[PDB]
Amino acid sequence: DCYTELEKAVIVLVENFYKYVSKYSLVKNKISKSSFREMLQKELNHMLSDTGNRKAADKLIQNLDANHDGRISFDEYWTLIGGITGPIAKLIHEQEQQSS
Amino acid sequence: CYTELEKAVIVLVENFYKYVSKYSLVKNKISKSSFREMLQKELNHMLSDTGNRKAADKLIQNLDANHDGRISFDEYWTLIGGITGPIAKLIHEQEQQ
Repeated sequence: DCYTELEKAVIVLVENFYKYVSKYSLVKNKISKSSFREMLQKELNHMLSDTGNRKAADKLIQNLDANHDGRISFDEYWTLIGGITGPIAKLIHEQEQQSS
Repeated sequence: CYTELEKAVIVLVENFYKYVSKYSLVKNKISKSSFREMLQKELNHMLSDTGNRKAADKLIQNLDANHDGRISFDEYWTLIGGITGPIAKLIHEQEQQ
């Protein structure tokens, strides 16, 4: 009984990123491309059923900024979760209205 | 049901539309004052510190000049992440202890 529901959800977003960093990674604030694709596939595969959906995801992965190291920071993973989740948000909230 | 990561994306979406006022003629949008009411009511354990708050305050001052003065879903997602990015590690090591 303290934390708020939004605050619980930021926490899940934040625990969910760090679950994808491999144990004994010398970069332990960053996840790999292939570990990301693996999260999308496993953690979002309801929200990513459509095939327009699924596809527009991987271009964001593939469109990404080339870097010194090629891994994904937390700020980027957040920005990517948000390109997925943003064109659908109005549909996500519509669907919530449907039932309770 | 949905994975715990899905049900938290959903909770970021119901939370932003909870702060669209009832009968507003714009939605896809909250005003900046309702976003601060959100920060003060929904995020008050994570924004306890005056230091965070003045960082979050200034994110809201650097949003782009609006044809509306209001916040899209896109802007709000990028402000919740501007609040969450710098303390992310801290959230992670907290849940660990």
